[PDB]
Amino acid sequence: AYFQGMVDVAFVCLGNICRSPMAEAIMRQRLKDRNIHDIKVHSRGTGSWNLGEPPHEGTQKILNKHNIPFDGMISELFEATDDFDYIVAMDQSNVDNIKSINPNLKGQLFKLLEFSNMEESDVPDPYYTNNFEGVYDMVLSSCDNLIDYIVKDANLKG
Amino acid sequence: HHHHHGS
Repeated sequence: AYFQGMVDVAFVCLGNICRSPMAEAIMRQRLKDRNIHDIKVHSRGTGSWNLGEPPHEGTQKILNKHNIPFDGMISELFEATDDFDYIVAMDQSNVDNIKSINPNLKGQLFKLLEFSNMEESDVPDPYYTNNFEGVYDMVLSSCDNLIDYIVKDANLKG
Repeated sequence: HHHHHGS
């Protein structure tokens, strides 16, 4: 007997234009491809100023290259009261700022690379580095492990 | 692109 509700996972970065949209889109497609239906994906940026903007060109290009849709995905601020079942931050500043913005957070908060065998702890911000391929590789290194963790933790059907 | 919110 499985839990028959949805669970919500949010990826969170600074701008909600580079890292977390990329992760959101990859995760959504991966769940579709794995025939998993009870996980809903979101993203936020702790510091998004211009709200409602599409992802950075570099993220759109990587997603387009790999035929991953991002229709309707736009920048959204991590709100004073935002909370999700699972919150997956990109770097330490994101963790710190999430906890400062919402000290009442009830969901489980992780860094993306906790689900990865890569030695790195934090996903560098390609707003500066322009290394969108590296970010893509980091998300791929974590994605199925993250899915598996949530399916088991939330007692969901696969 | 700054960490102002939350600091």
